[PDB]
Amino acid sequence: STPLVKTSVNYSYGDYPLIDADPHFKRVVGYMRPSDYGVIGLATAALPAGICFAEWLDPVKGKFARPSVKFLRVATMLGFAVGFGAAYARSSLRFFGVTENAREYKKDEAQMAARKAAGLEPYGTSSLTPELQEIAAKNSAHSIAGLFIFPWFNFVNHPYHGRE
Amino acid sequence: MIINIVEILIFLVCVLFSVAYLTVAERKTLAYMQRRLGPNFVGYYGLLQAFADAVKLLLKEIVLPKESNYIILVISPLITLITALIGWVVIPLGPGITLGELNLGILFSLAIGSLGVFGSLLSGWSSNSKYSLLGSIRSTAQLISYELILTSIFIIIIMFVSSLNITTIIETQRVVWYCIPLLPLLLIFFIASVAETARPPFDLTESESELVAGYFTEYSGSPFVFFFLAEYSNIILISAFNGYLLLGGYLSFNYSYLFNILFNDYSYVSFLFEGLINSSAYAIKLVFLMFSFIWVRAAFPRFTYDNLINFCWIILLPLLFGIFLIIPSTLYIFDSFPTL
Amino acid sequence: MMYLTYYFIEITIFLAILCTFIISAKNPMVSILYMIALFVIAAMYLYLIGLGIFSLLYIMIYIGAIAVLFLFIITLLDNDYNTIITQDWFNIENTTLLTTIGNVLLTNNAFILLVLAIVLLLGIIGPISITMKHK
Amino acid sequence: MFIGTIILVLSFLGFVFNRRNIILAFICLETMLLGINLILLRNSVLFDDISGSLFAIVIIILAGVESAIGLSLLVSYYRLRGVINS
Amino acid sequence: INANPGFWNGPFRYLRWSAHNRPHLFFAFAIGIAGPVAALTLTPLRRKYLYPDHSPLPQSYPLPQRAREQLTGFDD
Amino acid sequence: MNTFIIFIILIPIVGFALLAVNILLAVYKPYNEKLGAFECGLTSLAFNAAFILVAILFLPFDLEISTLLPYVMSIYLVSNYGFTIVLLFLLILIIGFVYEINTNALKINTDSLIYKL
Amino acid sequence: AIPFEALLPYGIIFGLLTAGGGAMQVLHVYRNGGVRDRFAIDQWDSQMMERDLRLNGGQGRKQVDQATAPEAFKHNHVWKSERPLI
Amino acid sequence: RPATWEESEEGALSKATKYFLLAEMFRGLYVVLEQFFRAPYTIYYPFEKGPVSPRFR
Amino acid sequence: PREAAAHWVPFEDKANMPDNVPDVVEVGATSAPLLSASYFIGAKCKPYNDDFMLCREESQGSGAIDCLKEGRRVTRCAVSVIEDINKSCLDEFRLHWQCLEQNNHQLSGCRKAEALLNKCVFTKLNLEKKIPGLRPDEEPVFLKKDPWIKPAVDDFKSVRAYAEAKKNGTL
Repeated sequence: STPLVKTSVNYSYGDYPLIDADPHFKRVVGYMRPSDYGVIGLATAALPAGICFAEWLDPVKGKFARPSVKFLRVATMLGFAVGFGAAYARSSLRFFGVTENAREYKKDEAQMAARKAAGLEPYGTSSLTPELQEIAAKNSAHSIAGLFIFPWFNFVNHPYHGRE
Repeated sequence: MIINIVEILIFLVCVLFSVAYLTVAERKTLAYMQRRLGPNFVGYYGLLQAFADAVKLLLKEIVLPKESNYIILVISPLITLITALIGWVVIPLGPGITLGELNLGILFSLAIGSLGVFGSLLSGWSSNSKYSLLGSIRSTAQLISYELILTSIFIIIIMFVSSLNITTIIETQRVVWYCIPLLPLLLIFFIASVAETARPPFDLTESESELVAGYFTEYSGSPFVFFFLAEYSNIILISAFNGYLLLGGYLSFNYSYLFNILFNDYSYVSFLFEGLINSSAYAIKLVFLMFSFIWVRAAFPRFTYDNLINFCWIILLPLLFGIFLIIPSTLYIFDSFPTL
Repeated sequence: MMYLTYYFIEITIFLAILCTFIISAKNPMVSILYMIALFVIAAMYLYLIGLGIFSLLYIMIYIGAIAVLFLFIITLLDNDYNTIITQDWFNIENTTLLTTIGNVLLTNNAFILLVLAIVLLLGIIGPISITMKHK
Repeated sequence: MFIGTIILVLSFLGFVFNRRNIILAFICLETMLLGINLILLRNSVLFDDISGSLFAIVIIILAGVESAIGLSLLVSYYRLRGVINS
Repeated sequence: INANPGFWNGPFRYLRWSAHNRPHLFFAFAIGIAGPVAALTLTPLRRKYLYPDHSPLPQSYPLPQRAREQLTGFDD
Repeated sequence: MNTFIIFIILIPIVGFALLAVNILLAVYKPYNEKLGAFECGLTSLAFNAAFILVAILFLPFDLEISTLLPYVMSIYLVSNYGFTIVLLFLLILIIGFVYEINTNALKINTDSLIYKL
Repeated sequence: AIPFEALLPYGIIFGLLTAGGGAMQVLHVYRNGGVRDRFAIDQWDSQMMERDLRLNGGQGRKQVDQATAPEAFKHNHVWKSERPLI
Repeated sequence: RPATWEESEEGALSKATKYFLLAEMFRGLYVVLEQFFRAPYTIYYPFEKGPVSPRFR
Repeated sequence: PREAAAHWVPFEDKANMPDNVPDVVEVGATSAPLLSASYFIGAKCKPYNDDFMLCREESQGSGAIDCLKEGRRVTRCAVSVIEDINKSCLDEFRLHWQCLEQNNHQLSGCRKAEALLNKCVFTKLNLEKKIPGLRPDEEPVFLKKDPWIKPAVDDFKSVRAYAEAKKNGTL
């Protein structure tokens, strides 16, 4: 888990301290707040509510009819996807130090200290070679910026997290 | 230079005569499956039958129909024969024992195979007999569709070896033949090699009952010889592809103990004996495959065009993509990605 | 003998000029056959410059698929110095052009690969969308 | 650089001054892509660099899909008219 | 006679219908999906119990990460 | 001049030699009735979309299959990373294959009798 | 019974391929000078074989295991003069 | 009335085994192969002759 | 560096070393003996090889002309170990490298001769063959018994010598 390339240390993406430049998927989902789950629930409700209200405004075939169950099931599925994307983005933004991150900062400090006590790597051990770890890092770093276009995540236990 | 010449003549003579005698073997085997005898009169036990047909066809007039592009009609069989024979340059009969020892041997096989649809695609345009045109379009469709299956099985096998040298692929099979872990893949390669060769049951391309004769309706004399020769040479060559991809090529058994008993040092006798063992193993595998082509011809009725297209694109291709997913998954699970 | 391999590059160039017979062909077929000849000349030149694997890929794809489609459809429709070649031993692996292409395409440029997947997805959806009449 | 350049320019002139047929047009497109790629690959070799060959592979694939889509467009165009008089 | 019962109406009945009436598609999908799920679910079990992953092979000369220690021996 | 190139050169020479033997030895007597095209013995064009479609869809699928050659030649070097990437690539292509299946792309009197009494 | 006349052509093919491969083994060994062939050889192997040619006097694949190289090894080094890839 | 799929005695897995492994096709191939080891019917004209009766014309 | 392309001629330079450069002996073994002796060369000359490579790195581009001295050191160490093998274990060394010549240079095809050569070199030169980077759980393949992968023909002379050594008790 020794870095092959030099990274910035505690760089400020925003007004708040940096927790992790490229957080692991498990951390980003693990640090999610109840508000983020509220966001997921709101998207999941909103998308089929959206289709129903759209049918109310301008019926597809002149006469109002409630959208079929196939479309509503679709609606729930895609709405959950949008909600999860939004919530993941919120949590990652907390990690970069762009939104308020006091709770997440403390939880990270505690978790890292415990891991160090256990003798483990701060960011885990990877089944990849270091070159593939640098390549995975350069592929996943700040990939949340393209949330609108494509989904990309960090699934690799690499050491380039931008901390000390 | 001299040694190169002698090797090429030996190999070329063996291949040409093996193709010539495959026709006789087909007639005789079908005959005995039909309770009859087949050729046993032209030459002792009918062993000169193929040369009799050859000589006759070389003495036959060439007819060039009025609306035909005569150049294309004469050259299309010629190119299909050339590619069918060029395909043999990479087939090994022992470790490194081949005319062309290419590190891109597999890629060469696939490319020269992909050059095999041009005879069908061109003859229909050259003949201008309408029966030939229908046969030509339907054949081009069928052949490309099943070439996909063949290429996909090639890829699945290279997933285990990570090499495009044919000898290496064969050598990796001393541990086990690849037809043991991938028996279903071997069945599909046979069903697809039958179709790619245009043999019964999948003979829709030149089926006498739906279309008189086929794309060759207008081919007399040496052009007919060329289509005939290319067809049987391709049968043997695709049986060869099957052999080294899945049946372990020239590997039969571990004869180290036996050689240590027989010999006490390296000698031309022992090198020859080893060469004969490897070549015999590979040739017996080829013989079983050719027999299976003839067997399937004897046993089944033809498909229709719709039927075979449906087969390839709805039953076979989904299974092959599923295997594309499941082979690297098993390699990953057990940490056995093969090295270069 | 030595002048043969020396001028081999210049011969492929000349045959390519000559084959580009494609424009002047009376019959479009004939034009497509001459296109195939041009592709074989291209494969010859590729081997000469050291890229034989590309010669084989070109034979596989452009002749094996693209020329086949062309024919299918039209049957249906009405610097004098010399370079020093030096050896060194720093390469212990058997890494060739294909392996390196796989390496970079699947790791350094996985994104290009997935976008190519979308492009091939387009190459499937589009033809169905415009050549088939639903219902 | 030489064979590729000449294929490109001759295919371009064939395309532009085509007054014979549309198939000639398709073929000039394909052969232009060929010449581009040959120039690219020679440069790749001279630099001992893999980026050139990577882009060559991508061109190959995109020319494949472009040919597929173009022939589909031509077929859809033919379906209405029955004949290509160019 | 037999007809598609709709996946969304009943999952297991639709799966049974598919396995009886479209075996090619059903088993193509089964074989395809068994791969990645088995990867994700079973690879850690293999690592934990059967055997760990192998040690990486060298790709280039392993350069020492240290300074030259001069040297004495096999000289002029 | 190794065996490879000599064999490659030799094959077309053999083809041309057989052709020349046929031309030299066989008689050649064309006449109008013989030159006619054979259609069951006596003198004498719309197609379906699936004909077009098999050919056209061959090219993308061929490209998909041949795009895995770099992968299988570099499987070990790309490790569990490239593995995942090629799974995603394959699944994306499988989606297009599903579209093809469900649209039935390559595939080519039940009224009752009612009397007004 | 087993129809031997049906097996005669198979036997002919089998003997032909077997003899052809055996003769090819002997010719390859004779060309190699009494050792088996080298297959699947990478750049490293080609360079090692060239160095071997420099060491054993141009006698093909002959091997020498003397610790110290003859004098001519220092002067028979070869670089390759490659024509401009135009 | 013809039976539906749900009222079938055989499990889907057995039917799929027969479907994918071509059971009856292998039975046909075996029947064909059995003929290969039987005495053929041919006679060697003009050295042998088929049956002829007094009434022949 | 890439291999040569369409037309190339090999050319030989007839000049001598510049006389300021100290002369050095060159290794005379060919590919099979070198591959046979590689593990012992590494075991003995590791510090000198490492120093040579570190010099080449630190020179940052002028490696050829700044790293001649410890290059001479490397070649001298290699020649020394090869001479020791030629003096102490010649017959087994020949067994091993002729076996390699017969088996396309695959060490998997010469385990029997390699066992004899390894024992001889360990006893008479105090060099051990070892594969770096394996954990204690992983087993060196050349020490493995009953391998999946075996040669086509076990070499005759090597088999005879191995059985003889098994009788004598040396192996």
